[PDB]
Amino acid sequence: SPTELTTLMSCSDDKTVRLWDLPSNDPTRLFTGHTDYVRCGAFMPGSANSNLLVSGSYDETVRVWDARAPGGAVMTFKHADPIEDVLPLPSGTTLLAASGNAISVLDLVAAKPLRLITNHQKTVTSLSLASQGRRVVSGSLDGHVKVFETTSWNVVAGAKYPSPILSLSVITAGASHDDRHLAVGMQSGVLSIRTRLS
Amino acid sequence: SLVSGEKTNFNHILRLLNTNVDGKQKVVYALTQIKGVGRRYSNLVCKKADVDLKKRAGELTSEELERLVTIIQNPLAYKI
Amino acid sequence: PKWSLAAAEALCRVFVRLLAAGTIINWLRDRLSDYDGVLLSMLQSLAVHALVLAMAVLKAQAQHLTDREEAIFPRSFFLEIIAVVLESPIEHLRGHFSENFVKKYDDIRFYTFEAIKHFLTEEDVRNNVFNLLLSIEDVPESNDSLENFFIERPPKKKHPLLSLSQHKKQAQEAWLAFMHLGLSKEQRKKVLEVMSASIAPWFTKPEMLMDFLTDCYNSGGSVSLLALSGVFYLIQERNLDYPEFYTKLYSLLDADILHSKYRSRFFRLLDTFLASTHLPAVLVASFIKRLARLALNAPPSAIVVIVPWFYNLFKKHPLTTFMMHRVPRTKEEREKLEKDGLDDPFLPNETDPMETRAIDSCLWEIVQLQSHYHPNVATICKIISEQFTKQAYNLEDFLDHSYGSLLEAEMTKEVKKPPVIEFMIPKHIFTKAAPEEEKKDSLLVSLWDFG
Amino acid sequence: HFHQVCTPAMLAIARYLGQKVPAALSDFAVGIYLSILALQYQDFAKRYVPEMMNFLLNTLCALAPERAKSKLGNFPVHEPPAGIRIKDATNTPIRQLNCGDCLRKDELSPAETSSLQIAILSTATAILKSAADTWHKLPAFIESFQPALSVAQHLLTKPNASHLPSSLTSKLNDLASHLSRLLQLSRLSRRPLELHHHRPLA
Amino acid sequence: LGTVLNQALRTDDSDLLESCLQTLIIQNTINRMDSSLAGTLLSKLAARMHRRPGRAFGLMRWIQWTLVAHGGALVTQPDLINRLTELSRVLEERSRGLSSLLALKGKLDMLDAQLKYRKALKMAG
Repeated sequence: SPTELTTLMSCSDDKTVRLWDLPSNDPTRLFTGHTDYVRCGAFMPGSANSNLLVSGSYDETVRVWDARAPGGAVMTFKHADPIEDVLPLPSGTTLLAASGNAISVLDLVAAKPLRLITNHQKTVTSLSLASQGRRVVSGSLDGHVKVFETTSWNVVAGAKYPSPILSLSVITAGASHDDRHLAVGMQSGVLSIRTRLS
Repeated sequence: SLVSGEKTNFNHILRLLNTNVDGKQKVVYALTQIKGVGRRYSNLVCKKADVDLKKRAGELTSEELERLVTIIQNPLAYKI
Repeated sequence: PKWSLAAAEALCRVFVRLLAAGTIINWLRDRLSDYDGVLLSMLQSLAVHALVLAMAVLKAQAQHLTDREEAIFPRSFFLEIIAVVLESPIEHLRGHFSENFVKKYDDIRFYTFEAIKHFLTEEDVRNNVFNLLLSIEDVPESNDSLENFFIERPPKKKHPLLSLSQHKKQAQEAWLAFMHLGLSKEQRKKVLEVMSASIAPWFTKPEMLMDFLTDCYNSGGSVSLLALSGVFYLIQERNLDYPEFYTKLYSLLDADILHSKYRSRFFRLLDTFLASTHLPAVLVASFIKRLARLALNAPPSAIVVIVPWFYNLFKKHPLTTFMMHRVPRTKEEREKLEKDGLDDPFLPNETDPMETRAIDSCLWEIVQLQSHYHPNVATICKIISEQFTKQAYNLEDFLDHSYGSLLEAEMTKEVKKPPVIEFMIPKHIFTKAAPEEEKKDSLLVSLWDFG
Repeated sequence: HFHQVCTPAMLAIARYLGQKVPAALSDFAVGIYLSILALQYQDFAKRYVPEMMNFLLNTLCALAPERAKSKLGNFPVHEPPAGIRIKDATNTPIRQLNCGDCLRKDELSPAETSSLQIAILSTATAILKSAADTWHKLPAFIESFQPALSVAQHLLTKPNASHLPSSLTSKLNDLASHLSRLLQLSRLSRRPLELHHHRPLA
Repeated sequence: LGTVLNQALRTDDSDLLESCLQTLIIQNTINRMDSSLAGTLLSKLAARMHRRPGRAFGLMRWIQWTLVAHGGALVTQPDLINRLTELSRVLEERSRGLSSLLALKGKLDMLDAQLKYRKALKMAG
């Protein structure tokens, strides 16, 4: 959890996501509702969104739960593809679900999808936030990273790697969070770190 | 929706010279399981065959597995 | 004309001696241009030895028909040799050319490829060139793997005879000239068989093969079953993609695929297509349920391929193992299920495998295939029934089985351990009624009139 | 279970029965003969012959009054090349097969082909009757005999019943009602699989 | 090369686009190209022709066959005429300078004619 130090979440292979606390030997809460493999999930950052969880599954569903009522999902969005990646935006309002050959920005304030953005050929694997919470870098099985703006969501820049990439993150330096270097982990078994120093 | 699982089948029992049971442990802790092979002996075998101590058993190719089964037959042909 | 062959082997020795040694010189340079037609006519006789003469005269002409140190050997005369070799209806002439020189040397390979490109730019002859283009199976791995030349291993260090990209370039160009002329049906069904091991690794860029493969793969039939290996090689090497790959595989495995001959190559490809880690349980269950309802009409040499592959998939993906052990959790479901029987919720002839409801179905098809007539098929359909002890079943022990193997299985045993027979044999094996014995007739006899 | 002589004969019937797209009516006759022979092999040892199943449905569609249009089983449907299909001859009655129909005759009269084809269809209806009665067990009954009901209903259509006599219509409607009763029986008798109910070791 | 060109113009690749541009084949490629990527191809050809002047023949051949094949396919688009506008701009810049360049071509053709005449004399002498 981004705020508490002992709370963590788990999306397992069967149907479950569940909340654990580090001192206890039991999962504190259990959330079911998915029908296939659930394989990507995150907490929701925000002052108002203290305990909400998003996870997308391989059943082409993104579900966001309140942790106060362990019934079903609070909101559910059905896609067309097996949903590979999920990240919320740092304002806590919108959310990017990466499913197949397209990512999708969805609102959580009024439960309505904004926009489907298709700019990859093969299936997008991993999303990451960038420079100051302003630019989303997405990496696909096409060998492509592509960085989009967050206001209009246009393809601002991109690059191509010699292998289909599986994980991608730009990571930050320290105070004020200037991004140090971008690392891509590829199917070939290589971590390519590209460093920028200012 | 197609990532190569050409390496993900490794935690299975491998067969070798005498023992029919040799699973994944490491590369030098798997050599101790063969009878007559020691804990100080198993490190000498790995430094000749250019296999790394970091890898496991089962992370080796069909060529690299048999290179340790020739050199376990004749310890005199490779210098000692 | 054996004495003319003897005169030819003498005159070739004289020519290589005078070249390796060396108004007066114009007849000395007339000699070889007069001997060219002599060897051209001798290549249509035995021309097997005349080809050795024709490939020694090129070595001499390279070595000393110039003032430079560089051996420049005539592509035009080699092109005329190629034009008579690929036209002559002898098989052993082209056989000797392919085995003794082209599979052996590299200068002959490169200049043969560019001569073939010219000769094809300018139908029996088409079959001859195709049988020569299929002959070079091996592809060199690196620039230091060439390392044996017939004439003038170059000291240039950047020569097109020393760069592997130019050898591959002229191989690709010859193959593109042939495929621009256009190939016949059995030629295409040979190309798509031997593509991903021998054709596509000759290309610098296989991206025109991408359009050819996706056309002949979106067509349909058995040619897509052949083209799947090429499409997999071009997703593998240089990641061009197919749009909806798994729904195309789900539409590909269908009614009459299990009876084909290329199903061994197909299942060896499907074993890699369904070993991927990013497969949902619905998809990997759909590919089991359709290959079970298709195994209901499959050969006994196909069920032995299918069911250990089912076992490996059931070991990898445990959420699909509810197609073998499904318990009605609620007693209300028990009462409903005993009141009216359970209809199979699997939806056959559905387009997408993620929306086929193969999950919530069961493998009644396999538990019915347990009562197969063959004993080996009956005991291999029991690996789903018994226990999951072995960690994985390899498929190379179970593939390439056919009726020849299944029928030599009853041959390679003992002659006879002493078998049993059937006691109380009825005397009316063919009699139509037999009403005074009370034993009902053979249905063979009830439906066949013997008279 | 296993014999040294008996089941290789079953495999010989199998190799002739699963392969061999039929090229004439002689192949049809020999296939019907090996189908009833393999039924007699699999009587009171109630096993399953998938190649007998797909071959019989192949004959039943390949005698082809109109055409096999779409959705006729998961069995390999093949082509009748030389006009090997029934014509509009509804006045040649049913007959029983003889063994001389294991001989090829390119010079055969059409009035000699029609009685043979109606005979092959009638005896194949009888083989489906016997196979259903001996295989009303074996819980892929529905998934194996839904093509039988569907091809029988396909032969009971208006562009298909003109070329058939009333006797073939009677046989195929007996097939339809019998298979509908057996299919309702197997639907009410189908229970979900619980294979792995294992005794834990002590 | 149609599906490869479709992939390159649809995911904004450079390697696939350049390896299919460096190469009959061109006519089949543009005829099997999708209709919606034609303006993307026009812009990505105008960019390479501006950035590099030595590739003008092949790139004008590609633009020529694209405008032949997908003419009304660009008119059914019509709010995207700005790609044709940038193309007109690039070709106007390419055709800048022609009268003075013709004058200089004549001024050099006289020198080349005299040099070839003196070579024709020197070979016979």
